[PDB]
Amino acid sequence: LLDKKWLTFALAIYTVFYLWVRWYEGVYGWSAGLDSFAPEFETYWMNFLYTEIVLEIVTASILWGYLWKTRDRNLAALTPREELRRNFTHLVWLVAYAWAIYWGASYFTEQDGTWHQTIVRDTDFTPSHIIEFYLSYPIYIITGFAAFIYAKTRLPFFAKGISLPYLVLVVGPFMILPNVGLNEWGHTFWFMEELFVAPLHYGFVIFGWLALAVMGTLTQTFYSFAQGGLGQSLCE
Amino acid sequence: HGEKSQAAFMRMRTIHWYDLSWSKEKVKINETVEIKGKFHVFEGWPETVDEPDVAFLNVGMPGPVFIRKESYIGGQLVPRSVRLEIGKTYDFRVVLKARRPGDWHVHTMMNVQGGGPIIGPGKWITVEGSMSEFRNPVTTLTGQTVDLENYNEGNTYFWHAFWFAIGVAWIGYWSRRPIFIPRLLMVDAGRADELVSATDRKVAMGFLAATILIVVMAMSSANSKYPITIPLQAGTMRGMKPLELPAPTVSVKVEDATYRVPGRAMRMKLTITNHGNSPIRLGEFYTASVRFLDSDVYKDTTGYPEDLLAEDGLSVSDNSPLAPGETRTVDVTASDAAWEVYRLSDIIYDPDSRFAGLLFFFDATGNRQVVQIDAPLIPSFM
Amino acid sequence: HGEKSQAAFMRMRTIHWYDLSWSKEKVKINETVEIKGKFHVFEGWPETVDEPDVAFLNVGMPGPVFIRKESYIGGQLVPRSVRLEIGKTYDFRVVLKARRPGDWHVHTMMNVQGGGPIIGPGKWITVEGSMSEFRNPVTTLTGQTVDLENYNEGNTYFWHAFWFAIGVAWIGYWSRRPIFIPRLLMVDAGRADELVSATDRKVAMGFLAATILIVVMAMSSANSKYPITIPLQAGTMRGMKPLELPAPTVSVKVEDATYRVPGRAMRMKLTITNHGNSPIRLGEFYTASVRFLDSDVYKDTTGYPEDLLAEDGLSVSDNSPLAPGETRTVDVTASDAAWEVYRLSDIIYDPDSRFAGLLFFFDATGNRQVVQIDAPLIPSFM
Ligand SMILES: CCCCCCCCCCCC(=O)OC[C@H](COP(=O)(O)OCC[N+](C)(C)C)OC(=O)CCCCCCCCCCC
Ligand SMILES: CCCCCCCCCCCC(=O)OC[C@H](COP(=O)(O)OCC[N+](C)(C)C)OC(=O)CCCCCCCCCCC
Ligand SMILES: CCCCCCCCCCCC(=O)OC[C@H](COP(=O)(O)OCC[N+](C)(C)C)OC(=O)CCCCCCCCCCC
Ligand SMILES: CCCCCCCCCC(=O)OC[C@H](COP(=O)(O)OCC[N+](C)(C)C)OC(=O)CCCCCCCCC
Ligand SMILES: CCCCCCCCCC(=O)OC[C@H](COP(=O)(O)OCC[N+](C)(C)C)OC(=O)CCCCCCCCC
Ligand SMILES: CCCCCC(=O)OC[C@H](COP(=O)(O)OCC[N+](C)(C)C)OC(=O)CCCCC
Ligand SMILES: CCCCCC(=O)OC[C@H](COP(=O)(O)OCC[N+](C)(C)C)OC(=O)CCCCC
Ligand SMILES: CCCCCCCCCC
Ligand SMILES: CCCCCCCCCC
Ligand SMILES: CCCCCCCCCC
Ligand SMILES: [Cu+2]
Ligand SMILES: [Cu+2]
Ligand SMILES: [Cu+2]
Ligand SMILES: [Cu+2]
Ligand SMILES: [Cu+2]
Repeated sequence: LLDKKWLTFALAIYTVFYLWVRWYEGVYGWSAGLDSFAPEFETYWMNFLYTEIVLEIVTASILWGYLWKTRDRNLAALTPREELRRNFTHLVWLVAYAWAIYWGASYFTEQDGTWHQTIVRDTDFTPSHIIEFYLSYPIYIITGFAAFIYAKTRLPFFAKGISLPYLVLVVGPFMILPNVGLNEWGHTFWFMEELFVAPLHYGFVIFGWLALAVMGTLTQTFYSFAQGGLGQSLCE
Repeated sequence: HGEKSQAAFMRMRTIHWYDLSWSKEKVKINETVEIKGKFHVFEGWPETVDEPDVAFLNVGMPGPVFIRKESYIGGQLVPRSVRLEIGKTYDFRVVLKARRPGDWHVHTMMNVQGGGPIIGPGKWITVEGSMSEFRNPVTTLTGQTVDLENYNEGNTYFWHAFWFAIGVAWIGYWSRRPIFIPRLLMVDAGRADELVSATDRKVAMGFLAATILIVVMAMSSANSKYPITIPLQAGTMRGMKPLELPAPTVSVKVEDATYRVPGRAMRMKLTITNHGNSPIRLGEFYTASVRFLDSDVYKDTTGYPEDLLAEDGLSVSDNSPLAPGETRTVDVTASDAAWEVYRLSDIIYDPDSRFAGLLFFFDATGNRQVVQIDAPLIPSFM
Repeated sequence: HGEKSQAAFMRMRTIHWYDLSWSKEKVKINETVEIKGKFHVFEGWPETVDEPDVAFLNVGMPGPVFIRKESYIGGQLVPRSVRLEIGKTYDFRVVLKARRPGDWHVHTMMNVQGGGPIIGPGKWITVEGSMSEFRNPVTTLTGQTVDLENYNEGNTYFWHAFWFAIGVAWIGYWSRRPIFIPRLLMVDAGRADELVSATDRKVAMGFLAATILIVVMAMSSANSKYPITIPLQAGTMRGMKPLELPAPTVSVKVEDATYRVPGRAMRMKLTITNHGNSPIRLGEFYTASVRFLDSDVYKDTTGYPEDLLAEDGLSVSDNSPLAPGETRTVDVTASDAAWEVYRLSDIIYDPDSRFAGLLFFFDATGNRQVVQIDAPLIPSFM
């Protein structure tokens, strides 16, 4: 069996959900979403923010708790074939993390630039912001934490210790979410011009750099793949 | 749509827009709508806002639903940032061409280099038609007419696709062979020196030479075509001509100003001294995009936005005609739902509880006088 | 010699020099030459140049071939930086004393704190004699006359040579023994503790004590001699007195201005309104150190530099006398080889294609009027 169709679902769920989110923000961007003090803004974007925050907290708790509770206690008695299957599942988790990272840190971040570059921002919770920081970021944080936990709890290579590159790849992009405080503080106070290259934005950049730890993470996963079932063929 | 969130005192004391007019309220695609009016730069410019040494006359709108055909300060076109003087009154004119159908809230705004957006009154303008009918023709000094909607789009797409294809070809050339794990094992276990061998080096040399040669040839071709080019035209424009307004014949001294918390009314006591030779009457109080009118004295006919217009929102304790030379003190109340809708009541949250505004005084013959008032605004709770 | 490289529009709209005069064209060593004139700070000061809050009246020259004896703005000496006001006209006077023989291109220039050099017209001045004959005497408040060419030179040489000799003595004392490789081997192989032993420590203590004592004694001696000293005198000088020019009786409105690319001519259409009570005629157009003259109206007699002077470079379509109260529109062409020699045609490369200049209008009796014009400058290619 080895690599199964969980990868198709991993791609499709993010693609479909974010396409629907884009449709929603295209429909309610203007017209209930321009005026932050209008009653329709509360029903179409503040309610969205509340619901998405509650659902993200619940989903993160449930997913992480399930992954930690179903952790493999007897990692020693794991056959190489099962280890290969678990390595493929972890690679599917990493693919989902990469897809979510794309959707969060490229699509909704830059689309955000457009939003701000076109309208006068009315609040810290613009309909679009709600989408980026309160969805395009918690979703990829949840996916990254889940992938890290799966590696630690199913892969003997990633067990017996916390991998530094994986921890950086998982936590650095997470630090972008608390960095939103610097974004707000340095939008309203510091810097009144809508410039995407203003220093109030270097907190997003610095912690975006930590995603480069995916390189060490991926060579670690390559070594984990090539533990018992490394071949032969490769180097033979 | 971006105001009602800015600080009430900052909206009150930055820039006062008046004599605003709109040529049309409903337009077709490609039809032009003109916005005219005057703005006065308040003398008590807040220290937190940089002085309007570098300011841009902008339009508040949800993206290019209109295109700014022209914009004027004084009588001269202002496509760049301009320098404004504190205390001066300028007249402006913005010409917009409809591009996208719908109902749009169009604001005239002034962006200041170190203070952010100063949004004036916004008016709903209806656009009907189809976006596909929109044209933005322009004639260059080289004698060709192009449509700015799609000019150079094909060339941009072609060049970007070409370079993306070159990069993808490089990556795929290296990706035909196995990529990650066997190459990693070969590099780790002993010297590799086997995964990069001729003609890989020849292919890379070809890629490098072709890239440099194609860049040079494309630049030369883009220089032979379009032989006449100019850099981007930028730079703040000085010498904006302000309006030479006559000195007002009305002097007003604000003796305290209060507003109820909570409430929708603002109360102030004014000592009005009438100079000149005509009986005056208080007709309007404009504070921040909100016009409180005394309907018995003046009526608005310029189609001011209804949510910003208080037809009878200005009540004067004694608004009888003020004979020349006579001085009297009256209690003026400006009350309207706009005071709470546009969050002018939220000056209680502000770190500077001072207001500014314009009082419009009208005589019998109809000629009007504009006087500016500013004073601390004291909340009242009991 | 540093202009013709600066941006054409920046040379056009910073500072306009006019009424320039030179006392002499050829001088001897120690002889004085005086440069006089007026400069007007343009109202449309470019935003890329900091406002002339801190400005210095300098001389453009290849090193001290002259010494600046005196310099005045208004009527007062300006050895320090000064504050200038935008839109004001100031008169200046620089006194130069010849120091080095040769043919020198002397410019009057204004350095602005945050904008760099603004170079005015330059004139060739011949210096004859020998540099050895140059003297720069000055009398101090302590009652001694010194020559600034060689004053303190001996003392400076002596002290520098003394301290250099002390350092060389230290180095040579340590360099008598073998230096690099045996000492390195001794330090590496085992503890060294043998290459620095008494009386080396005694010699170092002597060097340190002698250095401190000599510094203290020299400072005390240099305080007993020259007991009266003052710090360097610095600081921007405010309150420069501008010229109180009468309000011009001529108003000019520029209706478009064009220049051919390539070409040596600039064309503009002006609407001239003559107020006052005398028939006026356009005699000069000054744009950037270049004077385009209508020879039928005015002739230059102040010895203006020939390469900057267009004697008949100004052609007016109808330069008949303009009766008072009369308004007419004429086509004015300023054409000369200077327009290309001084790269005023390179405004096509500039990111701000706007020009500024001065128009000089002369009546029958000879009294002149100065009016300032500024407008966009549109290139024409076909
Ligand atoms: C990592 C964990 C992430 C957790 C957060 C998830 C956020 C989900 C959206 C919040 C909506 C909100 O809050 O708003 C509630 C909205 C407000 O729209 P309405 O006014 O009712 O109009 C009618 C509804 N339309 C405008 C959508 C037609 O209505 C709803 O009930 C519909 C929400 C549907 C969400 C599920 C579909 C997603 C695409 C399919 C692939 C997954
Ligand atoms: C241990 C080390 C930690 C130190 C960090 C503490 C935060 C500093 C707070 C500054 C307050 C101050 O000092 O003054 C506040 C000054 C006062 O200026 P103003 O006159 O109001 O200007 C008016 C201009 N407005 C209207 C736009 C404000 O506003 C500033 O210029 C803010 C400068 C930015 C400093 C924050 C940079 C954070 C770096 C983030 C990159 C990851
Ligand atoms: C070894 C490398 C050294 C780095 C050099 C840093 C000094 C540059 C700052 C100059 C300030 C300035 O002048 O600002 C320039 C304009 C501000 O425009 P304005 O508002 O018109 O400024 C008017 C008032 N000024 C000009 C006096 C300030 O944009 C900026 O804010 C600077 C953007 C910097 C982008 C480049 C940094 C890339 C980030 C990489 C790390 C994540
Ligand atoms: C609406 C939310 C639905 C999330 C569904 C989560 C599925 C449960 C997670 C999980 O444990 O594994 C699911 C799959 C297949 O891996 P499994 O083998 O089921 O995982 C345990 C491994 N073990 C069987 C050897 C013990 O592993 C995967 O690759 C699933 C990837 C799912 C993409 C991540 C979605 C997260 C959105 C916030
Ligand atoms: C918010 C920012 C995160 C800060 C980063 C700190 C975490 C980084 C290191 C890390 O993840 O290790 C914690 C464990 C991995 O196992 P260990 O750290 O070895 O310890 C396991 C026992 N423990 C679950 C109680 C911790 O991983 C887990 O066990 C997590 C799953 C259990 C938590 C589920 C409950 C959370 C619901 C919200
Ligand atoms: C790899 C990222 C793909 C992002 C594509 C996207 O944002 O799609 C939205 C956009 C919306 O434009 P349109 O297709 O005209 O449909 C408009 C519907 N709304 C306004 C809700 C977006 O176009 C599509 O939906 C095309 C489907 C692409 C599938 C990968
Ligand atoms: C890594 C490079 C960081 C350079 C910082 C920078 O460009 O700051 C520009 C800003 C100059 O402000 P300015 O660009 O004039 O802002 C104009 C808009 N307002 C006045 C509203 C802020 O300077 C500061 O306020 C100090 C920045 C500290 C960085 C750790
Ligand atoms: C207004 C001048 C701002 C200068 C900022 C310097 C940033 C340097 C970062 C090391
Ligand atoms: C090393 C490659 C240098 C290429 C220079 C090309 C110059 C062409 C002038 C138009
Ligand atoms: C440790 C050496 C300190 C020297 C001080 C000398 C003071 C002299 C006063 C004129
Ligand atoms: Cu931001
Ligand atoms: Cu609006
Ligand atoms: Cu005002
Ligand atoms: Cu020279
Ligand atoms: Cu001038």
